[PDB]
Order: sequence, then structure tokens, then C-alpha cells
Amino acid sequence: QQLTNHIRDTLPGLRNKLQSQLLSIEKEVEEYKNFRPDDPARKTKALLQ
Amino acid sequence: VNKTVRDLMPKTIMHLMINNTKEFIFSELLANLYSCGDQNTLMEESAE
Repeated sequence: QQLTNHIRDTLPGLRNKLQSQLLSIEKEVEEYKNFRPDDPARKTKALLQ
Repeated sequence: VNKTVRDLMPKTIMHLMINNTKEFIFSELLANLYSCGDQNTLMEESAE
């Protein structure tokens, strides 16, 4: 309890760093979450880009 | 104060309204259009 109450009002700093990393990954992992070994639509749009 | 407002307003709009739009056209417009269903109907040629 003494240790737990020692990191309060410090967590906001950890939350901002963790949130920042998630923002720079989330825009990309959307393609990975639905990744399929057979996806002609994914392949076609990747080719065009 | 007047100098600052005149200075920051052009700069604000270029950052938020025009440059975000250019980046949209170059980077995403192609993906948004392709992702629409029935690309056959989407790309039907005019009878002419």
C-alpha cells in the first residue's frame, strides 16, 4: 500500500508516453489485425500505392 | 496584438485545412476509392 500510494500523481506521465506510442502504431496495425495469407484486394491496393 | 493575429491566422489555416487536405489527396484518396464495393459499377465507362 505504501508503494502503491507513492506512484500516484506520477502515473499521468506514464499514461502520456504509453498513449503516444499507441497512436503511432494504431494507424498501421489495422492492416495487420485483418491480415490474411490470401487477399487479392489487399495485394491489389498495395500494388497501386 | 493586430500583427500577431494577422500573422497566425494564415499560418493556422495552411496547417489544418489545406495541408491536411493535400496529404489526404496524395496518401489516402486512392485507398478510399478502391475500398468501395462494386468496383465494376464504380468504373463503368460512359456509353459515348
